[PDB]
Amino acid sequence: LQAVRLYEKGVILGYKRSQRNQDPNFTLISIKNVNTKKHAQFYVGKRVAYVYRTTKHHDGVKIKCIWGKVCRTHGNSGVIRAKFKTHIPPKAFGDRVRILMYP
Amino acid sequence: KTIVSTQKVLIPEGVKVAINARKVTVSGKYGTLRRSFRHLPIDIRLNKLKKYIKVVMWFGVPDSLACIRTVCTHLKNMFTGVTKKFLYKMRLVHAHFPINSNIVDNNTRIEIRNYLGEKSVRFVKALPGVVIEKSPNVKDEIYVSGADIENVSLTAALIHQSVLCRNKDIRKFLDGIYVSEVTTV
Amino acid sequence: IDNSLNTNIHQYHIVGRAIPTAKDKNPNVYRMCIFAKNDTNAKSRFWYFMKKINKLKKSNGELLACEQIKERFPLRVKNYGVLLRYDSRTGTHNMYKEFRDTTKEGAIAQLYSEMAGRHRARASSINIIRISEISSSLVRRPHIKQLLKRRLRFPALHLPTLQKEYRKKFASKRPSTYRM
Amino acid sequence: MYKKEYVIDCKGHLLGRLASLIAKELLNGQRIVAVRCEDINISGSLYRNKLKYQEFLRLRTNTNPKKGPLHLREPSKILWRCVRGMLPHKTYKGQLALKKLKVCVGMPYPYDKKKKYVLPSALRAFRLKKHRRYCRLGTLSSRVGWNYDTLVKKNEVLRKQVSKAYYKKKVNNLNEKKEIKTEALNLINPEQRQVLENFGY
Amino acid sequence: KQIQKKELQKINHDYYKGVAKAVKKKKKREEKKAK
Amino acid sequence: VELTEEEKLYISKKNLLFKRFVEPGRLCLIEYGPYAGKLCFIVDIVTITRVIVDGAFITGVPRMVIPLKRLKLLKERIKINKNCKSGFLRKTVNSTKVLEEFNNSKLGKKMIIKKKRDEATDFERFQVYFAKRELKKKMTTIKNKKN
Amino acid sequence: KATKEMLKIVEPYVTYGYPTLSTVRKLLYKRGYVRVGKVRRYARKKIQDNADISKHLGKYNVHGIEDMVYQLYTCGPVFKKVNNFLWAFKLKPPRKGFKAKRHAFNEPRPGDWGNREAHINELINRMI
RNA sequence: UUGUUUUCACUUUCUCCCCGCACUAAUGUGGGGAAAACUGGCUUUAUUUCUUCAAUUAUUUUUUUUGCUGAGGA
RNA sequence: UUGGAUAAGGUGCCUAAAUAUUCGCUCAUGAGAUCCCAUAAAAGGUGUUGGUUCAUAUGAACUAGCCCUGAAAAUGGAUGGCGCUAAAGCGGA
Repeated sequence: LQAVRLYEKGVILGYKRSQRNQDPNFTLISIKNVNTKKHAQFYVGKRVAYVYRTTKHHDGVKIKCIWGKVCRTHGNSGVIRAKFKTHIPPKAFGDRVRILMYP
Repeated sequence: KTIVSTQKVLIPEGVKVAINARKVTVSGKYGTLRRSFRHLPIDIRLNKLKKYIKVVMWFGVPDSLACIRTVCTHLKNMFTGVTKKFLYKMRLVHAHFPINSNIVDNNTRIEIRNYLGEKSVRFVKALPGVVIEKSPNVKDEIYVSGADIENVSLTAALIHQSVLCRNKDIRKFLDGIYVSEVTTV
Repeated sequence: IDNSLNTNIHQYHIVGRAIPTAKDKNPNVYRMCIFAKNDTNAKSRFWYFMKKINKLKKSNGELLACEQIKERFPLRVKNYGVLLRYDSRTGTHNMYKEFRDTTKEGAIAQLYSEMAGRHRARASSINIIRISEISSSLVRRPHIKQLLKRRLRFPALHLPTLQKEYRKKFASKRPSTYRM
Repeated sequence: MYKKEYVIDCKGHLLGRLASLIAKELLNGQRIVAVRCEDINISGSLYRNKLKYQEFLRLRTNTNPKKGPLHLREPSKILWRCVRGMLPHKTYKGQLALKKLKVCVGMPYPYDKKKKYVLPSALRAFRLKKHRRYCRLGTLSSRVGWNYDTLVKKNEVLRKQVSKAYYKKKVNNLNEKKEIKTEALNLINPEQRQVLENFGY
Repeated sequence: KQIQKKELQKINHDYYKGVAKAVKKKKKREEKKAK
Repeated sequence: VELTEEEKLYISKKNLLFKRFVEPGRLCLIEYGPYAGKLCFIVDIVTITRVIVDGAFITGVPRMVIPLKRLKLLKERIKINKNCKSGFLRKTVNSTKVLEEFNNSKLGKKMIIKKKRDEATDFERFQVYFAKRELKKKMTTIKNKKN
Repeated sequence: KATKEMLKIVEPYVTYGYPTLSTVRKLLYKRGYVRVGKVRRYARKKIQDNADISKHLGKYNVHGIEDMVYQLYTCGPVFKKVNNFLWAFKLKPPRKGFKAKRHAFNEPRPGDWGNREAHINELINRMI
């Protein structure tokens, strides 16, 4: 009905890390219907929006979004690395992210 | 090691078979036949006007390429046994006490006494639908019978191992319950 | 072409001779033909065999030409011949060999996996000898006769392997094992 | 992964493979409800797994077995513990992932009629050679002292009967909906008819 | 280039004959040593 | 020295457990690998695990060795010679028009429908939506009528 | 003989091979840095121009990267003034990785060290 | 102290026949023979978009979608 | 510091990356599982497979990979854990 989507679903996994060592500059993100590196490469220029809600208003609104974009694929199972303006807080691991259709 | 391993059985003329899901349904004279063989990888080719069963194993490597041989002789003996009842030849054995038999309840719940003078209760069973009963020719003989190989065979198997005594040398104390030979009706 | 299925061997033939000396004015030219992972590996193996069978090495051996001589028709079906010699943890043993692939290149590789899987003989412990061609009725192996049988068939006891794209995690209902 | 919750039928599923898949899903944030955990299969002989569980049973804190490893003989609890062993339950995120899992024996009330999914990567029929030995988690639990196996079976058969009747109703509903489609189609205009035919609808 | 490939046929068939005759003499020596 | 009608009938009534004879001359569609989506006739059997598959050049796919592990073949068959080469390969195939009789089976029809549904553009996607909308309208009105 | 004998002693810690013209041209054009300063004060500098090549070698008539690839590939009358003039190439790790730095390229098992001969071109342009 | 040549034995088939005569996994098979050779290879002819023209290497020229970076201020 | 790409080592989960592909071997009623490394021997082996040797599709003798016996210790217990057998084990590619 209302509230058109025009974006693809993603889930924020942890950071770009090794065993017992993290690099919070890049965050791993899994996209809804991608399971191969070749298909994950289809989303590179696309912007990524992490839209979360706060307990109180900040600009008359209770919703804050932080922006990033997918830089490359991670692994060969359709997982991408995304770089955001500010580092994703680890409390957001497992949360929903929007892979937008633009550019 | 190779790919197709199978035997062309010769179906007895006195039976009529059919197959479904490795469950073979057969009819002879005494009755009908089925069995669960789902522990083995087995396929079947079958004919009825031209007959003969073929139980086939594909890509059978030799460790399990003997499952086939077992069943190929086994089922071939199955229809023959159900047509002509398989008769082993067991003698009740005693060196001192001629054996006491209280065969209550129509071949079911057989009893054994007069075996080392304990004068207590002992009873080993058999398969239903299989007979192991006194031969009127000699009291020391119980003729076995049945229709299946295993039917006529466990009923001769479970018995040798039921009333065994203690602290006696079998090399001189020759007590037992012997099974010797196999014949047919 | 499938790189996952592929080995990495082509034909070589590099012509030379042992070093001519004042002592031996005109040493005879010689030759030998093998295959390995690449041309440099083949040269190293050739010089190893030269040192082991005769007395000459890189230091006293040179060459005068080199070429790559592909086969007559790459996509044929062949029956060629070699023999094997390998050492175990306690001795040394030998046999012959002939396996069927398309051509010579991959003919060697199927045997290495077989030896590694059955006798745990690493490739450094295996020597293959005398590449030639074999007949078809002369096989004394339980398998290779029915390779060239007039007419043969077997079923598809295949267990499915699909693309990673369709290898989905949650299935609606349990898949079967008949296919076709 | 992107559903509100996934209901998994654990029948004919290998315990460790199922637990690994479930643990990764839980860590990524997907809620999982595992039903019919008493039909989980384990590779290896029933006596082998019996020996393994007796080795686990003889294990306890000598000073105070109250503090020792709890043994949790119900098959659902066995699957739960196996899953917990595959995630970092000592951390806050790992504890959340662990609590995001529900395990049941049989199918309780709010799982009669939601879709039950299956992980083919853990099915016995695809992961085990047919000639090789396997066991059943319900039987193993009954051998180590669960003693609720028969009741679960008798509840399961009643569930089977209810589902049989309601599926029999559903197929009639579906075929009636199909036969009304037939003359809903030819009464529709040809330009829509052709699109529907050529796109397989 | 027909003539060039013919000359290469000659060059490689010389190698094939050499390998064949090496095989032949190896077999002859083995058969002599067989007993 | 032949048995006629029973020989013809009981063979059809046999209901064997496996099918799709792997005789050389069949066709195939690969199930795993870069060629999953390309058609190849079956050439011979090299080993238990490897086979050789080869599409007609009209299909445009080569003679190639593939493990049997990656295969879902075709039911059709041509009658080429054992030494039939790719001058007769392009003739035997259009002699019988072998491919056409597969894309009328259920799996082939499903595959074609899925392929063209994937290739569908946005406008025809909306046309599908609109047609389903009208069909649903008609479903509802005649379902109300059926009372 | 001298360089080959001295290289044989570091053989297990290096991999070397035949460069070929395209690879040496690529190395000089995209990874070529040059020692510009006065004696023992060289101050590494990317080529970017022919001026310093002419300043240090033009009086020796080798002015130009065109002239200098033609001198490195065919081992001409001047290596003392081209190889020494070049700063040691600082290469990236291989794009697709090594096989095993621990083992020789000539072993049947995967390995890296030793003489690759002609097979070093792919390694160089993968490390470049 | 070798080159060189000669000798036979092989291959396509839904060919066919006979014996077991259905014993075939099949719309055949185990054995013995006749067939042409619809297989194939060979030598040509004009064409390679009807259909292949590959793979590797050497030597070159591009191209799709995109991540990060912007020191300096002559 | 920002990006890229790797070494050693790994890619079932813990744990980033293969329930990857491809070829074999192995069932253990105390399987096995990364140098140092965290023990194992003599002695026994008609399962597998390639063997090797000799006797007229016919027998043995050897040989060697995996598996088993040999193989018993004290708080409860450790291939790191879970677990794993169409391996997530062993030997390759």
